[PDB]
Amino acid sequence: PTVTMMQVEEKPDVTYSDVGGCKEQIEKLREVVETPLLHPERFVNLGIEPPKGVLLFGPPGTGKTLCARAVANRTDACFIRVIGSELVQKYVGEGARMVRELFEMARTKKACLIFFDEIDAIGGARGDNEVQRTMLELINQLDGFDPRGNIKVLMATNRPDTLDPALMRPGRLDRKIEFSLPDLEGRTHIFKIHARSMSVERDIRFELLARLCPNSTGAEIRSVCTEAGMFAIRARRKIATEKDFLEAVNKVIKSYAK
Amino acid sequence: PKGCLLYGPPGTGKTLLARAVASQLDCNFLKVVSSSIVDKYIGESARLIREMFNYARDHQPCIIFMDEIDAIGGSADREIQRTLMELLNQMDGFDTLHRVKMIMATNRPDTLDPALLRPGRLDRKIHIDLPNEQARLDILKIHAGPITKHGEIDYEAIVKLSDGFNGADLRNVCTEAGMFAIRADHDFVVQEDFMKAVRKVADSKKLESK
Amino acid sequence: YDSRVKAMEVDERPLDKQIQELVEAIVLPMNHKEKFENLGIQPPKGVLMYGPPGTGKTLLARACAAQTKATFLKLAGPQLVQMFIGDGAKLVRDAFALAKEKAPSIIFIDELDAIGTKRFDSEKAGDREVQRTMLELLNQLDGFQPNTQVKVIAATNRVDILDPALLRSGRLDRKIEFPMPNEEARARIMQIHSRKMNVSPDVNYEELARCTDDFNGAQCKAVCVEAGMIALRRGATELTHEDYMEGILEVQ
Repeated sequence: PTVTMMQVEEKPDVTYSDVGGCKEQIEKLREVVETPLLHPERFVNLGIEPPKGVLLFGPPGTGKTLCARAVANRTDACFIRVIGSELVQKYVGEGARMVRELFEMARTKKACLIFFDEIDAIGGARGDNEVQRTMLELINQLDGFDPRGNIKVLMATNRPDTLDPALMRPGRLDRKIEFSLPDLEGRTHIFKIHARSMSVERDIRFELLARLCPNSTGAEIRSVCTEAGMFAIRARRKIATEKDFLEAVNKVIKSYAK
Repeated sequence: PKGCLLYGPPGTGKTLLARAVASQLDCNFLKVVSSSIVDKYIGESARLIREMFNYARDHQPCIIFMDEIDAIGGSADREIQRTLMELLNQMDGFDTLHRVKMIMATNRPDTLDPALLRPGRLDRKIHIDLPNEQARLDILKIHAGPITKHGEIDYEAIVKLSDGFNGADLRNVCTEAGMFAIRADHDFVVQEDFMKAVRKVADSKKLESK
Repeated sequence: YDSRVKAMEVDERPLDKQIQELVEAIVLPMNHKEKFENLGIQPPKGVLMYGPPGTGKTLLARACAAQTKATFLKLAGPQLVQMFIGDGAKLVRDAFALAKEKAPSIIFIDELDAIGTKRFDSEKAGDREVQRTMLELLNQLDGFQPNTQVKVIAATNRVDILDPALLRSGRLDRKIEFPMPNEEARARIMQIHSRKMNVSPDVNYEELARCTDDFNGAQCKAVCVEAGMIALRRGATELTHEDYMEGILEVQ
């Protein structure tokens, strides 16, 4: 299927400081996604084992973007992500050799980090034996420390109605925290580090344009940062000013968010 | 003579004798499960019922045992009563049951289908409340062989001071007292621990005999 | 054939009133056959480790399997429920064929009362061929005298459903009830489960012992590992005393 060619993640993308308002949570997950790799001996000598991972669920918000951010901020070798929407397909039974070949490649990559996305597409046990084989074999191949029980555990889902993962997650998963939706003053850093594009006039206050766009996901504010330079170059100009596309901003959020 | 019923309200005994003869000769070796009748899926296993009985009538010797029938003799019920009608048409139909023999066993004789209790299907009825003490004394003598005991022996206290039990219960309590005697790493085993341990533990089995 | 049950788990290795009779009752029937042949005593096969929750029978029996050091085979309760048919002879004769021919292993199962329901209410239920599996279990453990081979360990989380025909040495014989032991015992097994890490030499065990109430052993290991989670980032390379009660008052 498309999960074999789409599974390998490359071509780095949006960077660390574009998090959606998460100030404490970015450390709660950075201490397990970045700190263990930067200091492997500090966690072996200072303790017994590095932390397992975190858990983000609830509201969608800017989900699926922060993990690609973790792929971008990788200092040694970008890890591989796994989606869940490709497991539930016709002619079941290939998921066994699939998880054994991707975990086999994980063993080929000196036990690299393996991210799992969209657990709700194979979750919610509540004729479903074909799904129980994939999700129970998956949890059997995650809680089971035989391949590796120390790399990473993280499930970025939208619906928390998964019965079996909710009772199996206390085994190896941890940090039952919420999604921490972006606040009003969170986007000012997205504008600060997104100002690395073509020369932007300093008259554009990042706090004003940041506070004049509520309920905007990370992909939405990324599309606004793209349409700023888009509508800034479409006029055959050389500088970007908020007075040139403020109507495009409050229109692209208001008329498209009514 | 084409059927028999063995219902013991206290403890067991039908599986002890059915295991004694079925383990001695049984005239064959083929056990039939008394719970895999209809299906787990849509009830189209008539080829499996007539196939199992097709082999039971194909082979000349055949003995069928059915244990724990009280659970199956109680839209979802129309197929149950329909299969009971199939049992009526296969036990009292146009087939002489002069060679095949079936034995039915249960736990509580309260819901044993009094419609199926008509003479002709289950002819012989035997109460195993007190089995004449012959199974108790016999199982105690065959279980008293390899275990070494002191010269002071009194089987009348164990056979008399224990009632409403079976061979498996008496061997689990006698071996329970044998483990209680092996905990004290002694070679010889007197019957004092048999009278007190089998008496008290036997009272715990009478209290926990639900 | 049927590797989902045949090759279930390829594993080699993972309260005194019940762990004494339990560990003894599982270790001495292995090697001490000499006294079993001198005194004619039969090795116990079935054991009923029931009782109220909050004890951790799965990890306690797993620790007993660590004390035996022999081969251990994992198996859950609802694993026998399969959409296919004929699972009694294939699964029972398969697992008992590999256990029959292979070396003496340890097979600990759990959640048996749910799959061992005799279907009181006969309105509608598919649990009939798992009852066939139970009748074949008692059939091969009752009608077979050469069954002195590898034992079968069972565990039930509740005694709401109990077959009265389970009175035999091969069947459930050792009815182990949970008397809810003292908290200091859980602080002792947890003390052994946490003695490997660097613990500061000042622990009274009274607060962290009393706080552990109706908590399984897996939850106690979640208190230890959970204490190691933030204890790794506390700066000090040695575990403190308030981290036990902080973990209990954090995830529990």
